[PDB]
Amino acid sequence: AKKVQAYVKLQVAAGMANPSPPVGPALGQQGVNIMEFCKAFNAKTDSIEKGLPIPVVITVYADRSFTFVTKTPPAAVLLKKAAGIKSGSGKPNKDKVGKISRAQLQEIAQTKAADMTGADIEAMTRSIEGTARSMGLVVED
Amino acid sequence: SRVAKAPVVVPAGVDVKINGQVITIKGKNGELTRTLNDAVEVKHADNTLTFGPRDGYADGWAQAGTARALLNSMVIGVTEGFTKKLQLVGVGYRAAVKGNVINLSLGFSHPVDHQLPAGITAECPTQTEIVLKGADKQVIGQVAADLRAYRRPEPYKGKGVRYADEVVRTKEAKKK
Amino acid sequence: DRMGANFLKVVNQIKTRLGANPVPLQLAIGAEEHFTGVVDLVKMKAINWNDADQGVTFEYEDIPADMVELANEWHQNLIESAAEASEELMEKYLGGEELTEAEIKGALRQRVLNNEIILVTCGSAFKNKGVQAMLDAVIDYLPSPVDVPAINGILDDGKDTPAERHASDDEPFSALAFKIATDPFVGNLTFFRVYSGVVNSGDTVLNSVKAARERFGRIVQMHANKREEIKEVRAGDIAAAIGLKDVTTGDTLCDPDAPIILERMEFPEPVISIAVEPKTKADQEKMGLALGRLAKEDPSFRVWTDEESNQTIIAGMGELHLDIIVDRMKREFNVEANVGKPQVAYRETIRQKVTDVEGKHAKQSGGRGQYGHVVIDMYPLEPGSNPKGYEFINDIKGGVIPGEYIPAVDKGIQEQLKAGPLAGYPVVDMGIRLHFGSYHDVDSSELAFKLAASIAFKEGFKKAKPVLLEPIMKVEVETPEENTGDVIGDLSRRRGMLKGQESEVTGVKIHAEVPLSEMFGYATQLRSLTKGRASYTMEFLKYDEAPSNVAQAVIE
Amino acid sequence: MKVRASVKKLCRNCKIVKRDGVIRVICSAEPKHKQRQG
RNA sequence: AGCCAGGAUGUUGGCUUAGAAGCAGCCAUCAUUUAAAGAAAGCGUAAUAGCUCACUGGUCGAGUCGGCCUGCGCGGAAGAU
Repeated sequence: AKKVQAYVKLQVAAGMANPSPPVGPALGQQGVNIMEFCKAFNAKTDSIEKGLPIPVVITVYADRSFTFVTKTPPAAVLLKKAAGIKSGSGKPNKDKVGKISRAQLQEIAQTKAADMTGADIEAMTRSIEGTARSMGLVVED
Repeated sequence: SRVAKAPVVVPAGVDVKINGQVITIKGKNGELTRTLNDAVEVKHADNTLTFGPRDGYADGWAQAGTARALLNSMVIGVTEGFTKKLQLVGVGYRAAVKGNVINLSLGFSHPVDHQLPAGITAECPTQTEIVLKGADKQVIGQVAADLRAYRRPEPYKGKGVRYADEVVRTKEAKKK
Repeated sequence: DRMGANFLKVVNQIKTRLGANPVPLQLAIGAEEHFTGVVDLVKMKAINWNDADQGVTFEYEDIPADMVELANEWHQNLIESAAEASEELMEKYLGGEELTEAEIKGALRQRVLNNEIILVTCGSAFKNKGVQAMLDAVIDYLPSPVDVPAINGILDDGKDTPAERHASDDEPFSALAFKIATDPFVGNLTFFRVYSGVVNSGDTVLNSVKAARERFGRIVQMHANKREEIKEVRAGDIAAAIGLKDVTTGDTLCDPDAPIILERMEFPEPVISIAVEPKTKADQEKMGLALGRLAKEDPSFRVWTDEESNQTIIAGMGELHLDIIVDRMKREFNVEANVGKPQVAYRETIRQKVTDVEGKHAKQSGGRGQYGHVVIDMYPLEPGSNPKGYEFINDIKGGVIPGEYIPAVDKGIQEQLKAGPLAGYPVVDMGIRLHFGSYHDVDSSELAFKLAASIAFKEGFKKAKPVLLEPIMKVEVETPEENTGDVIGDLSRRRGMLKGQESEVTGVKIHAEVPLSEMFGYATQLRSLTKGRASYTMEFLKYDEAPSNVAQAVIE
Repeated sequence: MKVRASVKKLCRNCKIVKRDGVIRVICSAEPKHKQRQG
């Protein structure tokens, strides 16, 4: 949409109301009331069981305005939400633990298909196979 | 070259006096003349000025490459002018214009009031901002840089006299 | 009378930073060097001052012609300041009844009992320009002890009945105890102020908050320096309630069968703690008792004395005070101090582990050459739960050293376990295993294996890099602006184990875990980071280490 | 201006121009990276 | 080589998550769009907001660029009636 003024996509798990210090600056860019971004998203945050980093983007406007785009959580954390542990990448090509087939990957891609125009089904399938091999995970169908 | 692909277009309102090597430009508010070197072949051809490097001085592509940039600035300097603003950041430091003289509240035991030459119409909107106006690009810097050299930008506070567009690099104490 | 001294800037800077409502009165005439007039705006009169004299003239004139319009636009904001002070001046700002000098102050004096506006005045103290002007506002804008709510003694514990007592001489006596200085003449002194009532000379003045009996001696007034004996203390004087046996911060000075106060609010915490050490051993006899008359003066001066090392560990809120109380000891208390470091638990641990160190013993002490070439193996510092700091795992090869000579080798190791090859830092809590104990008959005794074990233990430390088991304090720091990023980076120079950055309405409170061994000049360093703008807490939580690597070369 | 026999182009934005014949190297923000001999 | 010029945007890139959130460092080192973009070079820095390299995506509208070999030149080069 917009241009060289501001465009950063950063939001982490929305159970924490206070802007986490490293996220702070993406809210510390164009003069927000930080209570506004706390009161914008919580009307829909009560339709979730919190625990995963959900992303939003920030985008700005002239006087004191701003805007933001809501999407669904990415499949990268959805790989390690089902797998139990949040960080598995210790050795990529030397660990063979943990299987999920393609059927789980497409049903977490329909929620991408019902939300976004990129991150398409069949193209991300090798990169949701590619985030498996870097973590040291296996896949069979 | 790039300079050979750069001719300058004199407009109406600035008259040239081509006595060969000595050109005295009769302009809007002054007389911006430069007595160039003999490594140039000058001709106000139709309206757009064309130049040339003389033989023997084949390094005159440099010596007239100065000149192509030179006279372009002269015809636009005698008419429009240069705004050369300076930013006075000093504890108790003021600036005020009277006639052609500038005060210098410069933290000394005695005042410094230096008279400024022709080609200068100076102004001061406040104690920290000071206009300089002029016709030559050299004289609009030379009288400006002398003030700045009396109190250089101090890189521990940001103290000093500094230009409008100049951005200092102030450091931190880090010991005590 | 200085450059950059804009009067109208600073009073209109309070409305931006302090957020208050100042409406100033005495304005400025002069370009700060030829400055001659201070513009009082109620009476609209400028005041002439001394040519250079220390105080001749007070010559009042009109408003000068060089400021005839700035007096116009600023007087109309003065006479605003009573229409919104009292509701009754609202209809004569607009109706146009005259706003005289005497009428407006009757509203504004009642605007000092709620304190929404402060009254500002420009001038010079040192150039004698304004000091004679500044006194007339004090009797008309600063409140009197009989115009204020007076002494309000509540009760004790029965019921909350706050009772406004009288400001005149017709009440039971009442005072308070503060600024309780000392002297080598009578001992304790006070700078106390009586609010109402009259006392005679000689009284059984108690301190009714701490249940003690005192008698009222010879009271003395000062010119802030010189002894002038004030016999009869009237209601409102400030004097020296002398001869109090025990007295604390802010308790009552009151006759019995009278109202009684019990109030001590905001007891401070002196934060920076430095440990004073004597010069001679005759000094500690007089520096052990230094706490007596010194800490009795003020609660911004504490001594956190240890339980073991018996050194005197002081505590101040500023080192700038911990300057002065050493200089208070210097020429009058006649003390030579050696100010050093506080008692941090310095329990030498071990980074490296020595393989085998043999104590070389060979001496014909008892007739035949009493030998004793015993060898010990440096075992890792015993961790977890180990109440005994001495964990000698005597591993005699086949029970070769007899029970009689077991104390021998034990003593040697124990002696160097309590000692330290750096600055006598106990290598305690360090489990030590005996490798092999050489045993003899006529060459076996106590020294035989004691002396050997002593050297053996020390030898090992030289090739074992003993570090420093250290206590870790929970250190919080409160800093308002975005200048804490330089702090927490400089805190990262000192192993401040970070917890999180949190905010308040005005402050950004940082949470960290800092080694107590890394305290040193923490106070003076943040005071050059925070510029002194910091107000925070100090607690304790974990226990970690601090780099030493001294065995390499520093340790002989 | 520090002097040494070696002018090595050290800072990432280091200008080199031959003023008077002796080389002195021009950085932008680092005064420490400016040598003059060689 | 400069002025406009997006720095297309999956991601938090883990670990150990206290921040080691492309910018501390070890193993991977795929890329949803490939007419412009790497799981990355420094500065801003606890982290990032700010500013770029990346392709110059659109303008100028011609030459230009980094090294190898030699002819010579400069610096290196300061001494004592």
